[PDB]
Amino acid sequence: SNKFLGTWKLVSSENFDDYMKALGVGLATRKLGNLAKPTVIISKKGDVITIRTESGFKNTEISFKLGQEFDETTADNRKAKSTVTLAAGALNQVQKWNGNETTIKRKLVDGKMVVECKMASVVCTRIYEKV
Ligand SMILES: CCCCCCCCCCCC[N+](C)(C)[O-]
Repeated sequence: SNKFLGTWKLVSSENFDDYMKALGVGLATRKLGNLAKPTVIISKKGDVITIRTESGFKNTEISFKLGQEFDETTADNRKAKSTVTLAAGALNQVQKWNGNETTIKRKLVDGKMVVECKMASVVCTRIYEKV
């Protein structure tokens, strides 16, 4: 949805270390991931949505159509397959690798994007402010 377009800067994080832990990210990569303060730029060209994530330590970018699975190499270097869908103020991603699955749900809240990330029992919340 065009609702999500813009540039969003991280202003808060809760439980990200434990989230990366649960995904099997190693200590040394985790230390960088916890110092990152990323910017997420969401753009759209026709029906192809691009989410670019920029930081001092790693940049990533995915382009996709809603509801169509796509291959992805993640920031921590998992070779994954993901699908993004749209439901009423939320863009929801399921990301799979091996027999494993994690969810990343981006929800809009008055000028902010609240992102809930879940891997088994671990819940992480990252808040971005439109800028
Ligand atoms: C050669 C560069 C290696 C250093 C990469 C540092 C970035 C680690 C960020 C981990 C992010 C975890 N993830 C994908 C779930 O968001």
